Amino acid sequence: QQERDPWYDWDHPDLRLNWGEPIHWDLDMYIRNRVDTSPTPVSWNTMCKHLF
Amino acid sequence: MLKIIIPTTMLLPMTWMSKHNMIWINATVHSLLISLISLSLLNQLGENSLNFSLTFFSDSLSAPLLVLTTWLLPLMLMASQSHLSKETTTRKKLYITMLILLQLFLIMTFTATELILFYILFEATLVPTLIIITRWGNQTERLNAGLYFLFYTLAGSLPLLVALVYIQNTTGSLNFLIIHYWSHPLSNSWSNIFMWLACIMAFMVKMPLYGLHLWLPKAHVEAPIAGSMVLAAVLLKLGGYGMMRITTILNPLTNYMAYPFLMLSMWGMIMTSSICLRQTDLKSLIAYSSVSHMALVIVAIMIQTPWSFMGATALMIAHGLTSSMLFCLANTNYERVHSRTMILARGLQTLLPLMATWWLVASLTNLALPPSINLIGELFIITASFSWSNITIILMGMNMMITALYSLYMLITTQRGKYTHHINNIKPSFTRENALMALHILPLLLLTLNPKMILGPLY
Amino acid sequence: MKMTALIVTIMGFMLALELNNTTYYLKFKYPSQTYKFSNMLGYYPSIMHRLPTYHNLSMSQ
Amino acid sequence: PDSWDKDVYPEPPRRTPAPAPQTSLPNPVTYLTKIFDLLVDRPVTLAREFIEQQHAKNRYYYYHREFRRVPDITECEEKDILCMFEAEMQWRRDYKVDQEIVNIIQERLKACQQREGESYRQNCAKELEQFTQVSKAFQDRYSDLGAHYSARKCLAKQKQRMLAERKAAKEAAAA
Amino acid sequence: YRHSIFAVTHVLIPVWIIHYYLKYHVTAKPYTVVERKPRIFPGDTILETGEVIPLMKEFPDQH
Amino acid sequence: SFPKYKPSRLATLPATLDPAEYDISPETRKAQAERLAIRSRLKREYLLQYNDPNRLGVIEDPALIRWTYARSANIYPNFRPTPKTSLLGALFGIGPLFFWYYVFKTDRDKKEKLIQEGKLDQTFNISY
Amino acid sequence: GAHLARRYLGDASKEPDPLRMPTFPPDYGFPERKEREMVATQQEMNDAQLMLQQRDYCAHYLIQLLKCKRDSFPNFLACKHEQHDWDYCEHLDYVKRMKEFERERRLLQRKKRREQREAEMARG
Amino acid sequence: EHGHSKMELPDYKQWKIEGTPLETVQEKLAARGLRDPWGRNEAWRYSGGFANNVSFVGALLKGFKWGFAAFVVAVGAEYYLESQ
Amino acid sequence: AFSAPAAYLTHQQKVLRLYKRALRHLESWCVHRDKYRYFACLMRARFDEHKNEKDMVKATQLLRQAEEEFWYGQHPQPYIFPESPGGTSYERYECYKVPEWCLDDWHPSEKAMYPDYFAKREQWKRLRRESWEREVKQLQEETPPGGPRTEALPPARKEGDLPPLWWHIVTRPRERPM
Amino acid sequence: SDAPPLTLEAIKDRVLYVLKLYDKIDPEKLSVNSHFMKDLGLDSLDQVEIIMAMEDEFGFEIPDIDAEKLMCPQEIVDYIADKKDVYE
Amino acid sequence: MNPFASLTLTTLTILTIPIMMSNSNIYKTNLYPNYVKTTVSYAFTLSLVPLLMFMHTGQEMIISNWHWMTLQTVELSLSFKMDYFSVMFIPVALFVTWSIMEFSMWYMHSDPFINRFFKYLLLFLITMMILVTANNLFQLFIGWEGVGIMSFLLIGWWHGRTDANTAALQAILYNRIGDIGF
Ligand SMILES: CCCCCCCCCCCCCCCCCC(=O)OC[C@H](COP(=O)([O-])OCC(O)COP(=O)([O-])OC[C@@H](COC(=O)CCCCCCCCCCCCCCCCC)OC(=O)CCCCCCCCCCCCCCCCC)OC(=O)CCCCCCCCCCCCCCCCC
Ligand SMILES: CCCCCCCCCCCCCCCCC[C@@H](O)O[C@H](CO[C@H](O)CCCCCCCCCCCCCCC)COP(=O)(O)OCC[N+](C)(C)C
Ligand SMILES: CCCCCCCC/C=C\CCCCCCCC(=O)O[C@H](COC(=O)CCCCCCC/C=C/CCCCCCCC)COP(=O)(O)OCCN
Ligand SMILES: CCCCCCCCCCCC(=O)SCCNC(=O)CCNC(=O)[C@H](O)C(C)(C)COP(=O)(O)O
Repeated sequence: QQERDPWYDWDHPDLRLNWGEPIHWDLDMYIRNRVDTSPTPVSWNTMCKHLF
Repeated sequence: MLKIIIPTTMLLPMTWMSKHNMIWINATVHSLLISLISLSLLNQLGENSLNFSLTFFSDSLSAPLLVLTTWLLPLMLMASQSHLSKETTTRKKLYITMLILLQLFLIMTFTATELILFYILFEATLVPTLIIITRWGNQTERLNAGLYFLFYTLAGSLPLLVALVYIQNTTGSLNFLIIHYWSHPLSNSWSNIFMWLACIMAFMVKMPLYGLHLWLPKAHVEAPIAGSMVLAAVLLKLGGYGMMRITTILNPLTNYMAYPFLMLSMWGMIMTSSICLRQTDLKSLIAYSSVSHMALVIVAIMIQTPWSFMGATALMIAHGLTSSMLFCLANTNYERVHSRTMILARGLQTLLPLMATWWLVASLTNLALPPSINLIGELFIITASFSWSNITIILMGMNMMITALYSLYMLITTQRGKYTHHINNIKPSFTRENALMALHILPLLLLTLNPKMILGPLY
Repeated sequence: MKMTALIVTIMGFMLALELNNTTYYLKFKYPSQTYKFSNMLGYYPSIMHRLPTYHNLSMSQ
Repeated sequence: PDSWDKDVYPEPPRRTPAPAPQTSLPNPVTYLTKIFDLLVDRPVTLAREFIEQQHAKNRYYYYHREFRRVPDITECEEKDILCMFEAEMQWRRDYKVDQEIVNIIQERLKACQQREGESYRQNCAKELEQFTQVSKAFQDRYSDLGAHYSARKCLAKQKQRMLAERKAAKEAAAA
Repeated sequence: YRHSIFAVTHVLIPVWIIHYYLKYHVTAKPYTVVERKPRIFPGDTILETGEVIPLMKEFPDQH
Repeated sequence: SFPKYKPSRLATLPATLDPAEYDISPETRKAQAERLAIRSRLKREYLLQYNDPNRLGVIEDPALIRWTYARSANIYPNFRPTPKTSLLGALFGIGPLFFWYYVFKTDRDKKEKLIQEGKLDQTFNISY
Repeated sequence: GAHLARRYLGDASKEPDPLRMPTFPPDYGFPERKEREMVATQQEMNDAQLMLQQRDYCAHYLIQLLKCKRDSFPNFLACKHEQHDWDYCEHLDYVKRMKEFERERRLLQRKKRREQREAEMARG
Repeated sequence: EHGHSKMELPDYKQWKIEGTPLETVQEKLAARGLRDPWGRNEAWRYSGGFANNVSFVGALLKGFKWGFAAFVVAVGAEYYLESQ
Repeated sequence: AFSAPAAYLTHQQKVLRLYKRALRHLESWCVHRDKYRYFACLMRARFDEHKNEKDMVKATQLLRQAEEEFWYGQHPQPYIFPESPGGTSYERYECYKVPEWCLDDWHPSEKAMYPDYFAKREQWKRLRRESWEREVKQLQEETPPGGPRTEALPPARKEGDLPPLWWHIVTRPRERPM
Repeated sequence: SDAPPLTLEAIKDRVLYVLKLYDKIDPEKLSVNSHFMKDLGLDSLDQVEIIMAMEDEFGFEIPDIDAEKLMCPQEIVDYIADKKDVYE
Repeated sequence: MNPFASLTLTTLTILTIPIMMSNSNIYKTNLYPNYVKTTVSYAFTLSLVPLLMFMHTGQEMIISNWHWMTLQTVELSLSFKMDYFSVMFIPVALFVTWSIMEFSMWYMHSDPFINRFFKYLLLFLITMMILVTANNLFQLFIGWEGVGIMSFLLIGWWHGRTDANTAALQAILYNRIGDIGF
């Protein structure tokens, strides 16, 4: 839910959801308070290798 | 002991003779007076017990549970006052009668000098709870829930009865005092193994154990608010009381037999705490938290050390109060929103600040913040288990971390953020609800001043 | 070795000051891997706030 | 203070140095403690004197309960419930008394550690040995009875330990 | 005047209560307040006994 | 050329680096148009229900009800015993129990052996 | 450091290990072997209760520094001579430790040279 | 009490690229046939009290002159007092 | 935010968005104003070389290598305005925003203070009550059949009419309510 | 905070100030309602650069979808007033 | 007698009076932040005295005043350690907090809940004072968890902001990982 458009006028601005649209099965796992899948400037493999 | 039992019985004719608009006032006033009377039982001794007669005796394990049982009834009436407004007078009187019968059964169960009388009342508590769940529940699943809540219990308790009478055929008595004074070791035999299982599983199903916990979310979610309070606060502690009372005759077989149940509880507290993290239901979350706490209490009772028993007593009392408060808060949200889903009603701290304060205090005390009695019981159990084995500390630390995580998750999801725009029927909190939360929370912070009052007979 | 703390302090001072003074130059280059590693906090907050939590939460459901 | 026995809770004579002002500069501590005395200690003392005379106007006493000795669990028949009850009560009282004894020794040890300051490792060896002996005795008495402890379990543990001791002594003599 | 009342109702009354409680109740029990046993240096005199600690071994003093 | 960004599960592909959006076809345009039409119909229904002054209470959302029901009450009727399901259930429900039992049993056996031989040094161990 | 470089990039046997020092008898160098002197006895140094790691041969100057710090309290810059004396005593202690280190190193080098000479004599 | 004094904006013709590094940027841009259309918009950052800058070491030595004068005065007083 | 979105983005919209993002990230890279000006005119010159390009396949080949180049050099820590969705004060005052209907739940003793405000509020409530009944018919007659295709609302066309679905747009709490 | 409560006149003054410092525009030919595409002969890139200038002047960022359809100084002033809740 | 103990306990005691008055009328006025700031300054200047006594003599003290539960041979009591670390850190922390609140009266001037902000700052100060002066592990744990909860409440001060709540829960998570070892 973090990578959804923050400028669209959602019906639930904090959750970034609309009223009648279907809800993801793992919605409570992606609520901008938890794990997000937003793209990063560096590739995931590169970050993992560098940190390790 | 009759000075408490007789007024509870007299609560019934007074309720049935009360005016159509004075049932709640009379019931609340006289229940509070009965609780004040029951407070006298807290004066225990370092000697044997308070043996009133051949039938009823008290103990510093029985007294805190009796006080909590008496104190819970006025809160149950105050919370049930709301959703029973459109009910006929006869049915309101029947609901109050069910509550009074439940209180009387619990009071007579907790004293119960004899084991068969204890069993009779321990099963007698089933009927009013089943009627309350299956008659004044809202959804269509309540009936199913009731079935579960019944049969699970009986599946564990009918063998126990057999074992009990068998013991009375060999020992010659079932009196608690004679059983303790004449206890003999249990030889490691298959017959003794199955006697141990029959004596134990009836109480382990009511805690409940991790493998046998399926009935609890159904019963808690489907029952009305008073049913949820009485289930989470007192009815779960009957199994702990029974195990504490009955493990005396099971030694030394407990050392070998406790391993499967210890493993089940130590892993199930982690499993249920993780389950709480992904929950779309408030009542289900509170129920699973109750399951985790009672798994810890099971570990404490199975380890069978003085610190374990003290911590278990403290944790049962603390969890009863805290879980009742949490269920009350969720019910106050539900009576406004009518959905019972965490994610729908959001940003409630901005609209109801004092209720948000109550939420914060309840979450803090569920999270076992020192010097609350929740933390006292948690820490005593953890220390005893560490003495039992140093590797338990990993599991207990994991459980503490996940408990904090899901408690603050439940607080933040409902109280913080931005309010739901379309929800506009959120009225200011009533004096009744605020008084209910205050009466839930003040005894906890008063008891943290005098912990020895809830530390059991091994203090 | 009595002055090592000092000489390290001034050496860092002058080196960082000289590296900062080049920002006025009218020349631009893309960053290196070391700068990216230092700016994203060694990538520790990324991976460790995405890999464990997910693998926990998913399992919990 | 007479409120507690000096022998049960011993203390050193508490030698303290004399002030030796090497300079004419007047220290803030003496002036501060004098003004504190005047502003705090005197009113507190007067209020205490009033309370003490009020207490003296109404004097009454309470007594420490004494308990007779009763035959213990070794002089009890196998199924005679009355003597077992009395012996169990006596054993529980003795257990509480031993707990308080260990508490007293631990208090002595803690007071030593705080009082002797930087030399506690050497100036508190006596209290350490006292607590070691008392803890050893208490552990031998009650270490592994667990919950549902009783006089019978304690007696069984003692019998097992003394059987082991007798066998070890016999083997050592017959070695 | 504001500070006059403040130093009385916020400092003097509490310090009175704590000093009374410490002097007459806490110190009534043994080992409740334990001191440091102040340092003794050579040449000092004890008020209680009046004796003096002998001086040191007159080490060779130079620079 | 520049080093390629490799997407992952927890770091998805950027919106502007997709190969898909750059491939525009009339069918894709029609799909986007009907997606916007569905979204606008839902938005119009919600706003009509939302701006009504006679409205009181909460605007019931069928999507949320479906989500909660599918997460809670639609699992077992759609469950099917499968080698994947059976193996995963057996592992995740039995393996931890036996692993922890082995660990604790071994630890307590070592402790019992040490206390039997007397080389455990339990001095000052009084509370348990 | 240079000793670290000489030990880690050279051979181990030329220079000592600080853990096992000294490895030679005291009077192996010279036979008179004077004893180190102490000024503060047990009782008064315990009474001043300095610290366990502070109870070295420089204890007396520390005692006098503490006496100054206690006596001329408000003038916390009054007694500076005693601080200098205690610093000088610790300097002498450290210098003696360095001298011990160098003495052990030279003894080790001499032993290695004697062993090499004996081996060469045996070979010839 | 708030800031209601009806502040008036300065004259736009005041801001000139001349005398600023924006001139140097314009000169480099003219060598390739380019011009900046927003050059005058950023001139105010180099015009008023922002025209005069200070170095790093100058910033570190903010009050060294007064401190040094007071130091030498105090040292002279101490030398003239102790020599008595 | 205020305007309704479109079904898709045209090529020129994507080019303008990439220009915006590239200029912002170049400004983030070049802290000083003169350096940023120099490199911004350079980037504008590099942008306008393909301004008159007419091949749409070549136009799509362009801007795409450009997005890749931008992603390579995108300054992992760009400057964000404090109130923007990434800023340090994005939703600071969202906790001070209280709905207007809460005022209907106030005690009469609270409404005794501020009487003029509640009189004007009653006037607003009357206006909303009439206007909504007009607006429902307006939107029903104006909407295309089969349902709306774009979430854009028509303006008012009569004299006494008000824009359909106006109440919750006009009565926003505030940008800084407290 | 201590931020003066800016008004419509101030917003219009600052917008016209920034536009008058845009040397691509002749200051004496610009007006409040003067269009950008036709009345001023400006490119779309020029319009977006004007959006940058407004953003950096007022300290808040305009979303692209709203910004790309702003073609007159008056409607820019109106948009900024609506964003900032300006009374007069 | 020996004003060290009385002064050391009085500092912490008067640190709590504004929390008691938080339900009084002064909490509903704009004089509350100044009240808390003055209380902190008075506490600092009152705690400067035991520091002077320690500097003069080296005075150290243990004050086990209130007796909590006793579990068999284990005795738990409300006991304060007044060693060099406590009597040195208390004045420094009080001075820093006094400066912080004086700066807060200007920084949070436009915050509607400024009295609650100062109440939160004072509660954190009380919990940290409990942490520093603790003589046993249970009291130290009480302070340990009190400062953590107070940091959780203060980090998510703007509870309408998602990232603030995320940061607060992050702090709680890491501090619980530490509490495991505690
Ligand atoms: C014994 C004799 C004693 C004397 C010793 C010699 C005396 C001194 C000699 C000087 C030595 C080096 C000093 C210069 C440092 C470099 C500065 C620089 O040029 O930065 C620009 C440059 C790139 O800048 P950019 O990307 O273009 O950024 C664009 C803008 O400029 C962006 O700019 P901005 O505006 O955003 O911010 C500017 C910022 C941004 O700049 C940066 O990005 C900083 C990043 C690099 C600088 C950090 C150097 C510290 C090294 C610590 C390494 C620890 C171990 C790590 C192990 C990693 C394992 C994989 O730069 C700074 O603020 C200043 C940089 C720090 C310099 C001041 C202090 C450093 C001196 C101390 C170092 C050692 C002396 C110790 C003293 C005591 C004596 C013993 O940085 C580099 O090129 C890196 C150079 C060195 C990095 C070494 C790490 C490489 C690792 C590769 C892999 C190796 C194999 C591992 C195998 C593992 C497999 C298991
Ligand atoms: C569903 C969620 C949980 C529900 C509750 C679960 C808890 C109940 C589990 C009962 C605990 C174990 C039962 C018996 C334990 C005895 C110890 C035995 O297992 O160990 C070995 C026993 O060896 C083998 O285990 C023999 C028994 C094998 C047959 C039992 C079935 C094994 C798996 C069945 C589990 C199903 C449980 C649920 C039933 C519905 C030791 O060898 P041995 O020295 O010779 O026997 C010692 C006992 N003696 C002295 C009396 C003879
Ligand atoms: C929550 C649902 C779980 C249900 C509870 C299941 C656990 C209870 C154990 C099963 C029933 C056993 C009841 C035994 C009653 C006690 C009497 C007793 O122990 O006496 C034994 C009797 O022992 C037996 O007869 C046991 C036979 C069991 C027959 C029924 C078996 C039921 C299924 C057992 C399999 C499950 C085992 C583990 C269940 C754990 C719960 C899942 C000695 O008999 P005598 O002949 O008189 O002695 C003289 C010779 N020494
Ligand atoms: C630091 C980050 C680095 C970023 C690197 C970015 C790469 C820079 C190079 C970009 C390459 C290109 O120009 S990509 C070139 C793509 N092809 C075209 O642009 C052809 C037709 N152009 C249009 O129609 C436009 O809308 C236009 C006429 C410009 C305006 O129109 P307006 O009249 O409606 O304003």
